[PDB]
Amino acid sequence: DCCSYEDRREIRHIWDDVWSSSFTDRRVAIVRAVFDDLFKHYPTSKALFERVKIDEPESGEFKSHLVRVANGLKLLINLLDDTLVLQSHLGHLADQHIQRKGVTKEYFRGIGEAFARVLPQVLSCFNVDAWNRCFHRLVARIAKDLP
Amino acid sequence: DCCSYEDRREIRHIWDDVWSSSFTDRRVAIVRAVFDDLFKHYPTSKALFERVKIDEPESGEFKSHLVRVANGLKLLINLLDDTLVLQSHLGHLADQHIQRKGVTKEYFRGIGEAFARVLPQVLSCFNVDAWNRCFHRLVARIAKDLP
Amino acid sequence: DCCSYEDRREIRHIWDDVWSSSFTDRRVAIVRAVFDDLFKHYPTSKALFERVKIDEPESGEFKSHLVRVANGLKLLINLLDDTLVLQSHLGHLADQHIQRKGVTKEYFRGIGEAFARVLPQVLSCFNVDAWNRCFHRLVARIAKDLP
Amino acid sequence: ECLVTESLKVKLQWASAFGHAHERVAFGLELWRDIIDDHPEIKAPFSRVRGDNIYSPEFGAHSQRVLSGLDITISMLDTPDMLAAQLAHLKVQHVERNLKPEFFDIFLKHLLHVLGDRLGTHFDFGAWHDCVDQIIDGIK
Amino acid sequence: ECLVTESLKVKLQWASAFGHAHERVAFGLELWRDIIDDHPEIKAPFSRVRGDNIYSPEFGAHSQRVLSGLDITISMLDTPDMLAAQLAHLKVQHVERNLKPEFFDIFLKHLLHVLGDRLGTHFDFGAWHDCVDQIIDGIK
Amino acid sequence: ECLVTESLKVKLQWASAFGHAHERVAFGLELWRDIIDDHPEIKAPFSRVRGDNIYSPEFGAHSQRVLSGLDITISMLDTPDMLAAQLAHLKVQHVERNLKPEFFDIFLKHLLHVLGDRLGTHFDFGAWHDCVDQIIDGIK
Amino acid sequence: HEHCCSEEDHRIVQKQWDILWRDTESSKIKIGFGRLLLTKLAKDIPEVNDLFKRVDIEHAEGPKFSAHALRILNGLDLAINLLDDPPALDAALDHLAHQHEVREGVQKAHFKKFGEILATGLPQVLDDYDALAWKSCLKGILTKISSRL
Amino acid sequence: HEHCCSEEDHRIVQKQWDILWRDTESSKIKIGFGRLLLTKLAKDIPEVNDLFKRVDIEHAEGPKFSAHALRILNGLDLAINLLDDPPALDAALDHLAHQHEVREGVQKAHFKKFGEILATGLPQVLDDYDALAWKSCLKGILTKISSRL
Amino acid sequence: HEHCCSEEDHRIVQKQWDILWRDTESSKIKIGFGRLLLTKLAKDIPEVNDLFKRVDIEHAEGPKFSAHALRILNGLDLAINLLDDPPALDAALDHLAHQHEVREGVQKAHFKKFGEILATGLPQVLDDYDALAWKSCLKGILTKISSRL
Amino acid sequence: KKQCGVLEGLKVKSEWGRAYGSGHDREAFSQAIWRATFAQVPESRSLFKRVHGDDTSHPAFIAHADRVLGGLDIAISTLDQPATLKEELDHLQVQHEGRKIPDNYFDAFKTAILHVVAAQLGRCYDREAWDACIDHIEDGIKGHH
Amino acid sequence: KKQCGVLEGLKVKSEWGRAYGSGHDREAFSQAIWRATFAQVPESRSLFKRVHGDDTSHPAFIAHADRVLGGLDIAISTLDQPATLKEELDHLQVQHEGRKIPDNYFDAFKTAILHVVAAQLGRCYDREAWDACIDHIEDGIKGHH
Amino acid sequence: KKQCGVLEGLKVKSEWGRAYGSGHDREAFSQAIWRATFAQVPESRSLFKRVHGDDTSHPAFIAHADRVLGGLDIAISTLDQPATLKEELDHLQVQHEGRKIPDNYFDAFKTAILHVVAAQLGRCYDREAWDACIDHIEDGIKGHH
Ligand code: HEM
Ligand code: HEM
Ligand code: HEM
Ligand code: HEM
Ligand code: HEM
Ligand code: HEM
Ligand code: HEM
Repeated sequence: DCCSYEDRREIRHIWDDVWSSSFTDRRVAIVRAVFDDLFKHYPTSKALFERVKIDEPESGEFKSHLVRVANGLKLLINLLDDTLVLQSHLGHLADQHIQRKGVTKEYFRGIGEAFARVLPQVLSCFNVDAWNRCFHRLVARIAKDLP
Repeated sequence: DCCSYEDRREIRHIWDDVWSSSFTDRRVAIVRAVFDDLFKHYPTSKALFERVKIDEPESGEFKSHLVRVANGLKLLINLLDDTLVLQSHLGHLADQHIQRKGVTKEYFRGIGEAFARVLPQVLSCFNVDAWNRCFHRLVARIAKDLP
Repeated sequence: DCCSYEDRREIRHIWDDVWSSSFTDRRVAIVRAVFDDLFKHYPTSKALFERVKIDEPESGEFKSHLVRVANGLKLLINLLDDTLVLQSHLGHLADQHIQRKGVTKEYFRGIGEAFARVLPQVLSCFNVDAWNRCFHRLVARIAKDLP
Repeated sequence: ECLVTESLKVKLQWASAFGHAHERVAFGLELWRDIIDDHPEIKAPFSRVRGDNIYSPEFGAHSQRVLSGLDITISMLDTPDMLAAQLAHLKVQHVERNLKPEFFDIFLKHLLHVLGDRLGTHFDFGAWHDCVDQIIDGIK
Repeated sequence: ECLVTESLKVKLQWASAFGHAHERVAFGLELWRDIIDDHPEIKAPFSRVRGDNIYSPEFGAHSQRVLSGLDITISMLDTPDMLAAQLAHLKVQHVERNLKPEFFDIFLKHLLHVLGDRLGTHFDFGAWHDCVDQIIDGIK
Repeated sequence: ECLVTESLKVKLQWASAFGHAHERVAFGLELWRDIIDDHPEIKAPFSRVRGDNIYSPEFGAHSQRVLSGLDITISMLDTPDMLAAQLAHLKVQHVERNLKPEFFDIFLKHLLHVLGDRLGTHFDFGAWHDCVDQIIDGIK
Repeated sequence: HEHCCSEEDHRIVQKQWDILWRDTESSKIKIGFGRLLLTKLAKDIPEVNDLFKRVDIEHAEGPKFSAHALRILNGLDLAINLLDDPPALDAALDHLAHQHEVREGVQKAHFKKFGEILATGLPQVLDDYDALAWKSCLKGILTKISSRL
Repeated sequence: HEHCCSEEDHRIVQKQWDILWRDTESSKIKIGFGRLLLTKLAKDIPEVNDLFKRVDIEHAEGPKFSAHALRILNGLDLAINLLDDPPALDAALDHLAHQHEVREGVQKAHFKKFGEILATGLPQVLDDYDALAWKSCLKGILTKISSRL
Repeated sequence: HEHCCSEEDHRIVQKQWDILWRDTESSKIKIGFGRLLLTKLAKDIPEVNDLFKRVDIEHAEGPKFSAHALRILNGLDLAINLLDDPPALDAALDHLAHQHEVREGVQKAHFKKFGEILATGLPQVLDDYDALAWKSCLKGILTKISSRL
Repeated sequence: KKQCGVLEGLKVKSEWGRAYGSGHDREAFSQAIWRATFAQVPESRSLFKRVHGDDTSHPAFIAHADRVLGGLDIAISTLDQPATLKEELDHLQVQHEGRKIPDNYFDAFKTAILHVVAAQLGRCYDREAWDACIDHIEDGIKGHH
Repeated sequence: KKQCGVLEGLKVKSEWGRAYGSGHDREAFSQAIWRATFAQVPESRSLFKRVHGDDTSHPAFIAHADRVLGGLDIAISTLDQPATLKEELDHLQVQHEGRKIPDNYFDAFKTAILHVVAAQLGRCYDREAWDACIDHIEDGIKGHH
Repeated sequence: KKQCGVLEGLKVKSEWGRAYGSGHDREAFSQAIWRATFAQVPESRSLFKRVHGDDTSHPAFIAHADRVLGGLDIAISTLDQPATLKEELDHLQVQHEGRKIPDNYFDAFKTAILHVVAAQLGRCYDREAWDACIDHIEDGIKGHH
């Protein structure tokens, strides 16, 4: 259950296919689906997003937030090969979430389940196992002091 | 009668052989021969070159004029692969000749005929057809507003 | 007895093996052995090194003197392919030795013999002939005005 | 003023120049080195991210965070609703720090310079300038 | 003072550093970017040729005209009669613009620097400096 | 303050960046071109070694001597007795020349810059800075 | 005339064109670019706005004109993608010619203007652009589409 | 757990480790680095000083502790060089495990700290360091050596 | 084989010399360089001016001296181009040897000076110059031509 | 078995992108689909006499086949933009109304698309997602349920 | 015939560096030495029963063999640091004292080392230098003259 | 058929450069010309007895042939410098006056040069320009019309 070098390389290939275009449509919609999944399984999490306007899901402030998450994840994937920079940034992402009261270890487990349910729907020949292994390793660090 | 990509490439190889040495002798002599041809077929054109001293054809002012023409042509050839720069520069060369009252389309037809007669005498395996296509295209733009 | 291009290239290969680590231990010991050899064959030369404290052979000022010689030789080897720089620098090295009265052509012959006898003991497959040929050429110049 | 073709040009050119994993890292470092070289005062606000050592993993992370930010804004040049919100968000992150607005101009001079090296003579300076200028104004 | 060996050296080294089609275009751009980076006043006289955007085709055309000009003078280093005439001609073309004579000095400084990059340690700085200096003086 | 790990990092990284035959010559030229470009006063003390022409064999020789000297000190970072003696020896060789102590700071600034180019994002800036700073101080 | 949109010419065009679809939101690019081209055409020749009444050019951002923008962009894409098969291309350009023939008001002058607008706009999006190759290839395509007008 | 210190993981570790012996004065490097690690270990857990009384940690620079610094570094070098041969590795780590088992005071807590010190230290000497691959591989090794504790 | 103007030596010399004739106005280069060399020779050893009276060194730029400069330069070109064929080189250098032998005044000392002038001037035209290879190859050639003096 | 929702529309767009290709690959891709259709419903061939359907290598048939995939391309590319898609599908429906095309044929064509795409991408394709999305596109061209 | 002095210690250090290798090469090297030892004194094998000496491919034996070369490595690497070498050789001596290892064996071992190294390095090795330095290392392990 | 004018001299200078080559190619080239000469006028061979004309592989003969092409190289290179050419041609004429060389021989030599050059460059040469310029050069060596 450790994120191997092979896993990390496997994820790099996968990632080229979800994160295509330099337009936002694809990366708004996937992350939107991931969150819909999150809110379906942990509905109390929906309240953490009022400041970015979930109440107006097509608002632009909400869509830009979706893109920020997308790019955040894209940053993480593109760091899977610079492990010391990764280690450092992971701490930064952790501090951003610690500073949002209500964000818990459970919700991060839930976003994990959301990605594993959704990603296989956007691309085929997806190696969900490698993905989960690395995603859990990333989430482990981000959520270390959250609950 | 368009100047194809193959033609432009053909002209590059041709041009390596005429435009050798970083000495002026060869490029003084070829261009001198081109103009002798022009003057033989369009004698009234000779009157346009008094300021650069045709009257003293070994003068240095006239020889430098011949090199400027040589290098102008060298510039055009070396722009055959940078078509937007080429397009812009071509107008510049046009303006220099429009400010010379007396320069006509007919004379540019003549210099074309002169190159076609002279080049095949300075190098063998010369593709005169490819040369003519491209040289006409160049001259067409240079002499657009000349007549 | 000229230093050929093949000899110079041979010496480069040799040199990678004597001049390893970026620690001084190895390049202290080899040059110390070279000097021990010199002092055995030309004992009066030993008096030229009182300023760098031979009397205290482990002093650090003497050990650093040994490294300066080591690096001076490394300098020469690494110039064997920049012959004009080499020529210039060789004079510089000559001038440094001319300013030490007592340094003779004979002692420089001796250091050549010392290297020839010592290098084969620190590495096998050492081309002593190629080494001597080039070392003699280098020495010839360093000691031109010494005697 | 960044019209349709220029935004499109910037996106396409950014795709090449940005690169991927470690290609990003080297880009970001080269940029900040150029900037801090030209203007040592800029290290002061980077106190928390080790601006004194741009080769450290802490600054490497900040650098990556920045390029990822540039990347969001470039991908949003054609969606004004989102661009407005995102630029607002970025401004918030810069606004309580003694940042002279001209720091961002220096940032642009150097971004264009480094992008110039990467893309060469094909570099659409006109487009980049118009386009990124807008992103800078929204943060500045 | 450019003797016979030096002019020959410059001719030869120029042949390599100059290059051909696109290699010339990239050389020229790198040159002017360096110059205008170091002295932004120099954009002012380049107003008619888009000096504000050296990546434009208008300025690329101007750039190419300059290198082709340098080419003429380098190739005339051994014919004083022709060189005198060409330098006079180039001077006419520069004389009515508010060009400070030091502009050409800055030009030479950067020409030598960019040439250095292309040619490396083999670059005959002495020969170049002597040789092009005379050219610069004839136009200055 | 160069601990054991840092001196070792510098040793290892020097081995790569330094190179061998002609690689060193190119390194030295790039370094001194950068320095002298930035601070043309530094040519004055180089009167005897043709500082006016860094591409000359005379300056190349000087340049090689310098790098070889740097090499000696780097290889001595772990032997204080030797380092002390060597730095004293080097100081003797600079003391009687009108060298502002800041010359060595400029040298360092450019050394770390060129080293950064050669080594990339792996350059242990912190280790180098610490380690060579000490060397600089001993000669300064 | 074998030197007009030659073998290498059309190969250059196809390579340079392909570059626009490196990424997956090609529709976005097609619509933006096509919309820009026709909008510019309507600006320079006002009568064109009437010609595109059926497709609601009045609301260039609307679904109607978006679909149209795609249809035209895919038309040009079709021609470019068939440049390496002259007889198939001719069949396709003939079909396009008929499609423009049955439209009243559409004239050869419009196709000349479009070609200019097109030669200007392509380099603004493609950072690799052989003006000469594109010009000869676009002319052949534009002429065949407007021969029936 | 075939993804903990995987094939490529240990191959990365071996390649990166190897760079440290690019040169011949490896003993100098081994002694320096080994001494540093254990010195740091004792600093953090003072009881460790007693554990190394026999190897004269008191005079870290002395020939006694120097030899020991080499013994441990080669111990770690042995494990790394056997990563590509799991059963041989296990035999090797089991042997080390006994050697520490027979030392009173040495505990798992010590090996956890050492792992940390080692993770911090390695990148200070290797300019190419996969933190993830080293972490998983070092854990496997450190755990096997400390199980009999 | 054998270390003086060795195999690689003469190959370095030939490659480096060849650079001079990259361009077609090689007469211009041969005349300029040869004139420079002999002129410098006469400057250093004034008696040399007398040796070249028959070729009008008095008018260095003249057609007489020019032809001669081509002649010597082609003589040196001949030797260099025969370096990869030692016995043909010897025949050529021996022929040159005879030709100088029949000129009274021409002496070994002149050829030693020429070698120095040649060593100084060559790097001034060639930006790639192995001083060691040229030195040994030039020496063999100059010695052979001047042996009959 | 699956509806052409957001995620399946997404996947089909990408996979279509990868399979569609350009130049000679695209011509081959177009022919492979029409041959697969004809193999399943040889009756349909008679519909394409005007466009030389008798010979799938004929340049007029290549043009027609590229034109078809041109239209399909628009539809797939706008799966995530329903208003634009509806507009395109209406345009296609108008071009097909009057022609006697039984469901039987749209059905074979869909099977062909899926068969050729599956070959084009090997494993990396989702058949149910393609099936749902081609269905949705064909519904709009038929005008039928 | 030659003493383990500065120069010969320096040589052996380099040549060991080159022969020793890593990973699979090191395992093979480790094995080659023991097999040559056993080929010369098959008697000695009985001492290694606790470490599967009967089978030189057994993992437990590889570990042992690598462990041996591990000790040899420390010794060779500190030939130039007498005090450290002494401390290492004493540690080893303590681990061999008690065992019945006749000179006969150390002698065969030395011959194996030299044999396998000469193979690894071809020409580029000095038999006399190695012989001296291995002798010197072995004296400290035996404790005997 | 054509005179050695400015343009023909220009062409011959370039084609000579390309055909002349260097190193082993130049030797082979030198020999090809002399063999072609001898094949055409075998009588002429006897003139070269002092320089081993009986064996064209002999080093003394190569040297001689390289020497001849060296003279020709000077002449061709200065076709554009009449004053210099004349001076070279006079030098050569002095070296040939005395020797009994019939026009017949200069004639075969010219044919041989043209023949070998034609082969060296394949299509890319102008026989009429070469013929004219070699004639011009030979007129100065003969001293005859
Ligand atoms: C292959 C040869 C040699 C090299 C590369 C060499 C190199 C050097 C170098 C780099 C220095 C330091 C100069 C400075 O920075 O002050 C030096 C100093 C010196 N060398 Fe040599 N050397 C060589 C042979 C000799 C020989 C044969 C002798 C005579 C026995 C000699 C006697 C000295 C002396 C007396 C000093 C000055 C010591 C002092 O007072 O600091 N060297 N040498
Ligand atoms: C490079 C060129 C062009 C291509 C490839 C092209 C292609 C097309 C295509 C594929 C259609 C839709 C046909 C259909 O399926 O019904 C179309 C429609 C049309 N085109 Fe073009 N076209 C081009 C240039 C122009 C220009 C210059 C005009 C200007 C008068 C023009 C005017 C129209 C009009 C008026 C329609 C009908 C719009 C409607 O009501 O649906 N086209 N064109
Ligand atoms: C990565 C890990 C380690 C390796 C590879 C390692 C290896 C070794 C080796 C090869 C020896 C010498 C065995 C012999 O007698 O021949 C040794 C001894 C020892 N080790 Fe470790 N060790 C490691 C970590 C530690 C740690 C974390 C501790 C802290 C409690 C430790 C405490 C000792 C002690 C106390 C001795 C005995 C020292 C003595 O000779 O008195 N080791 N170890
Ligand atoms: C590397 C060297 C040299 C080469 C290859 C060389 C070659 C030649 C050649 C090919 C000729 C013309 C032979 C003929 O066709 O009659 C010549 C003539 C001559 N050379 Fe040299 N030469 C060399 C160096 C010198 C030097 C150093 C001297 C100075 C003493 C010298 C003095 C002469 C003289 C006096 C003539 C006769 C000039 C005349 O025609 O009156 N040469 N040499
Ligand atoms: C899902 C798919 C389909 C798409 C996207 C599609 C698209 C098209 C397009 C773009 C045209 C050309 C319109 C024009 O420019 O004139 C076309 C024509 C046509 N289609 Fe389809 N079509 C589809 C399915 C079918 C099926 C299943 C059939 C019957 C087997 C069919 C029969 C025809 C016929 C007969 C023509 C006219 C050919 C001609 O010009 O003579 N289509 N279709
Ligand atoms: C030059 C040589 C030698 C070196 C450097 C050497 C080194 C070692 C080392 C490092 C160990 C493992 C210590 C431990 O962790 O338990 C070892 C164990 C041993 N050695 Fe040696 N040794 C050498 C020669 C020999 C010879 C010649 C023999 C007799 C044939 C021998 C017999 C043993 C035995 C029997 C063991 C114990 C195996 C076991 O654990 O069951 N050694 N030696
Ligand atoms: C276009 C033509 C020719 C050129 C450029 C030419 C040039 C030369 C040159 C440069 C030499 C050497 C002078 C020296 O250094 O001693 C030479 C020698 C000679 N040439 Fe020619 N030559 C030409 C044609 C001929 C022809 C056609 C013949 C008669 C078949 C001929 C017969 C000789 C002989 C007999 C020698 C002297 C051989 C010896 O040294 O024993 N040449 N020529």
